[PDB]
Amino acid sequence: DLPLTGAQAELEGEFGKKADGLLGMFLKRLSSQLILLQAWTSHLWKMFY
Amino acid sequence: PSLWKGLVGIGLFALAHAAFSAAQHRSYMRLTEKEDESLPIDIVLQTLLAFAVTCYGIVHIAGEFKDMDATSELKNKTFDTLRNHPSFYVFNHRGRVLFRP
Amino acid sequence: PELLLDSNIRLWVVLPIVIITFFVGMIRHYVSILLQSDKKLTQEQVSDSQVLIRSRVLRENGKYIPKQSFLTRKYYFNNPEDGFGNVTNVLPMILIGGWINMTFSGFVTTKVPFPLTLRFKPMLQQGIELLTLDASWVSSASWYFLNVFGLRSIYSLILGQDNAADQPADTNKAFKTEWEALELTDHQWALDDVEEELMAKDLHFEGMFKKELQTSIF
Amino acid sequence: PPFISEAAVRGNAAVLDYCRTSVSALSGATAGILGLTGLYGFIFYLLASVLLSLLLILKAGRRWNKYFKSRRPLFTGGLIGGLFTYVLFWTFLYGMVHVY
Repeated sequence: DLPLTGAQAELEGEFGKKADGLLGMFLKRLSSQLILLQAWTSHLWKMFY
Repeated sequence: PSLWKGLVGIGLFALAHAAFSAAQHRSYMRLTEKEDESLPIDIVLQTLLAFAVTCYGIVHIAGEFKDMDATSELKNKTFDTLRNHPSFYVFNHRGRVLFRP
Repeated sequence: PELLLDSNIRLWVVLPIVIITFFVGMIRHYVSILLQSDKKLTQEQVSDSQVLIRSRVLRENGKYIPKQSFLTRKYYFNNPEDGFGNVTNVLPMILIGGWINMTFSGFVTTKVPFPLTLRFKPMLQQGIELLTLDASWVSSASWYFLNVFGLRSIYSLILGQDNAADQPADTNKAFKTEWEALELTDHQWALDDVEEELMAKDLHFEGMFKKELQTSIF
Repeated sequence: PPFISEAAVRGNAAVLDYCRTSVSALSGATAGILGLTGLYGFIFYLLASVLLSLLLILKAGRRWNKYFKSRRPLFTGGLIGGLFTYVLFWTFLYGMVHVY
């Protein structure tokens, strides 16, 4: 089988990683949700270029 | 008043956000193939708090109880309103004369 | 877990079943209300029914009037008087079940979170053709039937009273029955010792002169 | 009370049914979200039920005898359909989240 995708194999290190106390993981999760929303908006922008 | 509707809406929104977060975390975890079964504590706290707040808010809008005693609402009823029969009204009196004869 | 599922099936097979069954139930309720019935009764029927209700009320509450009036009414009623639509309710359920089985069956839908026995397997896996698969995994038709059965309380809550789901003869006979039932009733006055009960304690004049006399409207 | 009005008791029953159904559905949803499974999750349901009853007391307060004859309907009222709604929502949300 082909090697695991680099964009996710290396994402494993930076995603789902313990950083700080109870005030950190939820902040980084909401930032990740914001950037995911930005990616979704970018994807639909090129629908009609 | 109307703040309970806002409270229950906020609780439902928080529960939905927690659901989306848990689904996203599970989807990410299944990619890395880690059998540690790591459930973050903050998500559990958030969903429990949202559930408790939503239940407390929704218990206050179901309505209000009423006394089962049949003689409870008649303590203020008076005979002035009991002798009026709408089906037997007659308009032959001095009210017509007094107002614009 | 054991199996790996496509997210597209979750996005496009799970929700439509719930939406369809919900709105089908709502439409069934509204249609049932639309053509519920149209009944007409003649004057004699309603008059006799009111007479029967009056006789029943007399029998039940004759203990609040003087005995002479009770027996005067009891002399009456004895000598002079007593003696002188669905096809749409059920068929659409089966039709929709068959249509869903036709146009949706063929893949695993979801899994219950509690262990079961082999007895559950023949019911929850109508469409699939596997042999050794566990009974927790369900097919589409079983999910549809489960969703149908698990919405009675939701319908009762979000909609008025209870609907959108499945579950006199002879005047002379009634006259004779009421005549026989009334004959064994005897007066028992309930005001024999009202005065002594009243005299036990002072009147409850508390919480009556609060607030203020009303001046005008609002 | 010598005289009882049916409308008040039917309204109280309707309010209790509304509360029970809504809390059962919400408890099933949150149990599904938490990912609990097996008889362990069942415990949560019972806990939720208790919570509901407690709040009802704060809704009834004192002089509860005016509204109800006894607290037994207030405690053990409607534990059949609520369980069905709970398990249905539990399965739905557990399939929606932890599966796939």
